[PDB]
This record gives sequence, C-alpha cells and structure tokens, in this order.
Amino acid sequence: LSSTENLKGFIEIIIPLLIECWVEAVPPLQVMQQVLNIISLLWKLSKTHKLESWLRKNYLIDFKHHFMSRFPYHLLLNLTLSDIMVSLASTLQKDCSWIEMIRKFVTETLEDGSRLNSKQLNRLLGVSWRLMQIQPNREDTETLIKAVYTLYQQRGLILPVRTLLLKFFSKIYQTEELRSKVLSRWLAGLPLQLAHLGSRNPELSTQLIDIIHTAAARANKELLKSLQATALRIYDPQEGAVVVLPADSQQRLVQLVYFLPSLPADLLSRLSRCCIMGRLSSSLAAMLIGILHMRSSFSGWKYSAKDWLMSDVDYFSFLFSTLTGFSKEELTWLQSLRGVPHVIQTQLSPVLLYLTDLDQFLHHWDVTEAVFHSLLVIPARSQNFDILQSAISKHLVGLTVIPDSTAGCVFGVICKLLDHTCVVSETLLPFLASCCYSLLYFLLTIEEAEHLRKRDKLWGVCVSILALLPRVLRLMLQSLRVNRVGPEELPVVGQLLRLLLQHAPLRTHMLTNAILVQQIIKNITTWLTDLHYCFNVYI
Amino acid sequence: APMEVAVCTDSAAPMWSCIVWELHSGANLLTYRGGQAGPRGLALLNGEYLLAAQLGKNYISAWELQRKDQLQQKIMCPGPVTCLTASPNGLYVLAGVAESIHLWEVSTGNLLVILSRHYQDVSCLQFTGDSSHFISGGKDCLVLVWSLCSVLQADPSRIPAPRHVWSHHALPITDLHCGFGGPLARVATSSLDQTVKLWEVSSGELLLSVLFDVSIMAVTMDLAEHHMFCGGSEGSIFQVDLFTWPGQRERSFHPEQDAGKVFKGHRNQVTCLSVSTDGSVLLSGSHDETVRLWDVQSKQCIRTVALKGPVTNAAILLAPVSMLSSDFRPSLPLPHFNKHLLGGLTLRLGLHQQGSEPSYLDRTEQLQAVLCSTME
Repeated sequence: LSSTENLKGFIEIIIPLLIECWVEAVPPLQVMQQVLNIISLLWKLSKTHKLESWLRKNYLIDFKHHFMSRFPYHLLLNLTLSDIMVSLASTLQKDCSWIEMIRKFVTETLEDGSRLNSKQLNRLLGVSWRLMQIQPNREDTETLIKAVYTLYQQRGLILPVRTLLLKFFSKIYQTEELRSKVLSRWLAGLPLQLAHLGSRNPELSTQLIDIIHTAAARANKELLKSLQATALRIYDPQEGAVVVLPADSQQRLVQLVYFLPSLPADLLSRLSRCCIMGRLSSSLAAMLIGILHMRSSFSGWKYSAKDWLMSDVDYFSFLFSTLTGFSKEELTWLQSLRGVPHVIQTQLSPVLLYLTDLDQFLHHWDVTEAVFHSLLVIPARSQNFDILQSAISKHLVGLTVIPDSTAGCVFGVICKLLDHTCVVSETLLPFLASCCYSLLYFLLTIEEAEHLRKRDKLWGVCVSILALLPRVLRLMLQSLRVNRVGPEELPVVGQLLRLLLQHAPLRTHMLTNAILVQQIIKNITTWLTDLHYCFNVYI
Repeated sequence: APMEVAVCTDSAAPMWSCIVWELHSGANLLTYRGGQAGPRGLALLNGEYLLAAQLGKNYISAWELQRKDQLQQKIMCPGPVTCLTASPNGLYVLAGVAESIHLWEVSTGNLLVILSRHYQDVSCLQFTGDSSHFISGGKDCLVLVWSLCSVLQADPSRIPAPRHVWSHHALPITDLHCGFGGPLARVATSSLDQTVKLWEVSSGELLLSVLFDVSIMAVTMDLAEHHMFCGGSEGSIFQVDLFTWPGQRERSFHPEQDAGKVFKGHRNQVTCLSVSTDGSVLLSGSHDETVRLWDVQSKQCIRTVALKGPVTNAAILLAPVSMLSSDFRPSLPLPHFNKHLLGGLTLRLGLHQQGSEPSYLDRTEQLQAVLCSTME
C-alpha cells in the first residue's frame, strides 16, 4: 500500500466487505470493534482533498446508519466510531443531527473521565478539538470548554494528562489572534501555579510564562488582576520565580514587568533588592532598569493613571537604593562588627571601609552604569541633585563604616551629575573628605592576591572627584594632623602626598594650598628624601 | 541637480512648529505656525498639503505648503490620534485612533472602513512604496500586514482580516520601514526588546533577528537595502551591513563588530532616522533637543542643528515643485473629511495623456500628405 493508487485500489476492495461483516456482527464482543480499528488505521494511512471527498461522497450512505454502534452498550468502542465519524468542511447544516449526538457523547465521556489512560484520552482530546473546529460557533463550544475545564479541575490528575490538557488549552488560547468566561477563568489561576512551581518543573513553568506573556500582551483584564496580586510573591529576591529558574525563563519574567499595571513601593523595593545582589546576572540588570525607565514618568509618553505609577518619589527611592545597593539589615549588621583583617582602619578619617569580594564589586560597578544613564536623562538636574544630596545626608553621612563599592559609586554619581548650576551642601563635605582619605589609604596599602584588580577604577574615581571639587581636597589636607597619627602610618601619608604631587590635573587646585604641604612635611620629620625634592614638579 | 530638504518638528513649538531647512546649506526654506506635532504624525499629502497630528488632543491640522498659517479644516476622530500616514500616490489618507486604523479617501472625502484588530494602541503606520500594502504595528507586540485591495472592496458584513500576522516580538513596537516594491518589498520592524527584525512581505517569513544591547527606537534602511541604521535608547546609532552577511539568521551585534560601525555623539534616545537619496548623509532626531547630520561613509558629524524640546518627526525628502515655486495654488481643495462611517469621484480629467502631443515630424508629414492628396 506504499503507492497512492495501491492504497486507493485497496480502499474500494475491503471496506464494502467489512460492511458485510458489520451486518453479520449484530443483526462475542470484539468483531465490530476490530472492524472499527482497521478503518481508522487506513484513514490515518491516508494522511488528499479529492480522495477524502471521494470517500465522503461514496460512503456517506453506509456510514450514516450501517456504521452506527451501541452508544450505551471500556469506551474505545464508541470512541473510535466518533473519531472516524468526525474524520469524515462546510457540511454542518446537513449533518447537525449526528454532530449533536456525537458532541453529547464526547461531553459525557469527558465529564466522567478519571481512570482513562493517556492514549485514548489524547484521541478524545483531538476529537473534541476537531469538533469545535468544524463548528465555529461560540455557544456550542462553551459546553465543551466547560467540560474540559471541569476535567482540568478534578481532584488530582497525573502529570502527562495535565500537560496534554495545558497544551490543548494553549492551542485554544494561542489562536484567539486568529473572551469566553470559562476560558478566561482558567487563565486567572495561572500566576498562582507559576508562583507555587518554584523549581520542580522548569518546562511547565516555561510554558506557563509563555502563555501568561501572550495573554498579558492582549490586556486580558481577568489575568492582570491576579498578576498584580501575586507580583509580590513571584518577584522575590530570597526565594521566588525570578532567581531560582534558569537563565532562559528569567528573561521573559523580567521583560514582563512592562505589562504590570501598578508598581507600588513594596514591589519596587523587593525588585530593587532582586537586581542589586548577585542572584541576577549583570546582563539582565540593565534590561530591568531600562524597562523601569520606559515605565517611568520621564519617558515621554502619557497613558492611564493606574499605570505609569512611578510617582517620582518612589522612582528616586528605587534609583538611590540600587545606586548604594545594600539592605538596611545587612548594613546595620556590618556596622555592628568592629575589628577584622578585612576592614581598613584609620585614626585620621572617622570613617572605615568594609572590603568586598571581587565578584560583588564587579557586579555593583557593572550595574551602576545603567543607573548613571537613567539619572543623567532627568530634566532639571538641580532638583534631582538636591534629592540625591538629601538622600545621602539622610542615609550615608551618619554611617560609620561604608563599603568599598558605595564609596566609589556615590563619587561616580557626584562627578557625573556635576554642572554649573549644581551646588554642594555644607553638611556633606566632611563625609566626602573622610571617605576620600580612607579610599586613598586603601589604595596605598594593598598587601591579598584578589584585591588588586579593583585599583585602577578606584584611583580614577578618586582623582576625578578630587579634581572636580577643590573644597574636599582642602578639607582632606586640613584634616592631615600627624600628632595623633602614630609611626605606623608615618610612611603612608608621605606616599600619598608624593602620589598626589606626581599627578598633573591635581595641580591648580593644589598649589593654592602650599603652606599646609610644608607644614605636614616638617612635622613628619619630627622615602622622605623623595618627598622633599618633589615639591617643585617639572618647573 | 536635485534639491534635498530636511523637514524638522519640535514637541515644544515656541514660535514655529515645522521648520524646513536646506540640507547642504542649513538655510530655512519654509516654516509653519500652529499646534504641536505628534510622534510619527507627519505626512505630506499629494505633495501639496502638510497634514500633522496633535500631541494629546484628538484631531489633525492641515497646512497648505505655501502658507505659514493653519487652515480652517480639521480632521476629527473619536479618540486620541496616535499616528498618521498618507499614501504615496496621494489617494488615501490613513490614520490610527487608539486601536482603530481609520481609513479615508482624499478624492471624495468619505470614511471607507474602520479596521480594528490590535488589542492595544497603534504606534506606527507605514505604506509600502507602491501603496498596495500598508503595515501597522502597535503596543501589543503585533505587526500586521494589511492589503489595500482586500480592505477596500470587502463586504460591509465581512470584517476584513490582515494578510499576515507577525508576532515574534515580546515588547511594544517602535518603528517600521517598508522599502520600495510592492508584493516583493521587505519590512524592518523594531521593538523594545533590543531586536531589529527584517521580514518579507511576499511570503511572510523572518529573515534576520539582529539583537542589540539597548532598546531600539528607530530603524531606517538604504533604498537598495545595503545598511540598516538602528537607533538606540542611549544615543548610539548602530549600523548593520546586510551585504557582508556572515551567514546566519539570528546574529548579535558585538560579534558583528563594534567601535567602527557605531555613530556616537547623542546623549539620549533617537526617535528619528532617515537616509538621503544617494546614501551619504543620514539625518537623525533625538530627545536631547538636537537634529544632526552624519557622514555614513566616515561616521562623522557635519552639523548639529539644535531645536527646542524633544524632536518628534524628522526626515529627508526630495524637494517637489511645491517648495521651489513661490505660489503653487493647490490643484484641488481638501474635501470635508467625514467622521462617520459613510459614485461621486471628484477629479480632473485629461491627465492620462499629458505630453502625448504630436511631434514636429508627424505634423509635417501629415501636412505633406494633405498637400499631395490635394494635388491629385
């Protein structure tokens, strides 16, 4: 039967004979059923329009009445008959009778199907799909959708059946582009399932996020409500659905933030805490900031009041809390500890510097470029600079120990947002001077094998902030008393002075305060030979 | 030699609203006074009327090309107008209201159809370079390819459907560029997900999926499809080379070279791009209140014309006879554009034979034949 004609030549030969056997079957129990099987066998063997229409128009008379079986008469006997009968375009009006009773039969078996195996259940699902396809009227399909949903909601089903049902539904949703209450009620229960399915079934979660994204792309109002309700749980730093899934399904679930209706303070904070830490990759940290900027109030568009809910203050809080990213609890605990071979101590600057591992510093320096760009576009630079200064004077100046990442990031923000109209406050300068001196001491005294690559960036930041603002340099030079400093720090201050002398841009703001340079030098005597000669530099 | 202009508009409009300045001289040619324009909301109609949308408000202004003042005709729509586009021939004016795709007719002035398939706003609207297909895309991550034949002669009870449904993006669309041709053209849709895809309008298949680093907000292509200048959300104007063709379908920019294929000099988004005719100067708007010309062959700036406020619309045209002449009274007045859904064509005859006059030799031969016939 390999050839089309050989199969076709066989077609007219056998089937009339099984009809003869069909009459002989009923005027055991297999007889008719095996006749039912081989027909579908060869029908499937067909898979064409002309041949299928030929079979239709030639065997309608037999199939209408002679091929009927005992519907009441474990169910495959009627299932195969229904399959072939449906398998027999635009003939619904001439066939509505058996279409209706076959729909009744399929609904009846769908309603009470619990012990059914996977194969004939898949066959029945395909039969129902073909039934709804051949009858594209919503009212008729509502009852079938309700039956299949009640099957979906039964108290405990095996995983393959659940996957097949979800695939069929997906293939019943991802075709609307080509608003049933029963269809939309199952959609609302998807975010809860996604939140509960943490890491057990990554593939099912991928299917769930795909269908959720597709539905949210159409503003299905019965889904966005549940999405907003469960946004707290699904977006969680410690454990949730953004950090535990593989790198693939955590891209769609961060791109989904655009379609989220409302972003209050709670969600914004627990989403900043998701992107500050090392749980989320640095590559997928600029995307989140870009989305939050495009959903902000300074993008350039205006839309519904409920969305675009970046009400200025919350946006600035998020931006600051990701610029100086560290939670309050861990920062306070870090403040609690005092005395480790990990924190640089200085008796001249009353600010210590907690040291961070290289990976954390690299992530916090690769995530801060997006913050720089987002805070650079803001119109009326004076107002946002004032907001940043208020945030610094509220959360940072009172701190005793600051991380080696914030000490560079805040300096970068200050040196990148500075312009003519910007004015630095008077209660902030001592903190900057102390932090700058502590940073310089840290750069000078670098004696593990890991904390050496984070040197050029810090030196560049320090020299830039020193050059841009001369008042911090004057304050640091003034706060360079040597009477209290012991002999242990005697060479490091001289080395710092020599290095500051060597660098060229820190000259015009430096030679103005020349008396303090010599005053420290004489007190040092009461490595030094190079410093004495180095006052006059290429002149 | 031809003359190339550069129409520019600003979103603040203190004094002017649409300044037209010469490309290689920088001098003004025509200015216009009226309400603020709208993003993707400028379209010259038949080379005579400069229709423009309105920012936020729901209506469309209309300036005669040789007139500094607004006309008293205002196209009105039942909702906030988002984008506008006039067909290249000039017969049809097509605009997008919220999610609808309201379509007009310039000749009679009727409102033929109101198509409606997008699930959210429509934020880009382009016409294929022969006015046979028009591509529409919106904030629902969908790009549809309609057809001017099927959506015009469809029954009132047939609810016309798009020819192609392109759904591959995961974020709202931002810009399109339908090249020359017709049923053989190519589209260059770009979304917010950091991708720029080049589709085919004949069969409806993907061809390219370049993935950038920052969100793309504007795409333009050379008229012969040699370069694909994709804008950025940070200022850079990335450039893809379609004739080198490494040989795959899903490329990535960093493996596709860098620092020698990126225009730089902008400090904010670039929601405007257009390449000149010969393909040697590129005009790009921005949100940092600057419209500057580039030097695509050498990736250098030429001039940095600075507008006021964000730049909404900016493009390079081939100056018609309208702007060169000084009076050019329009051939036909703009009709009364209806706002409700529905023979009587209004047109000037004797235009299908313009220039088909007898030649000198033909008239001389006819005269000689008449003389010879009279002699006999």
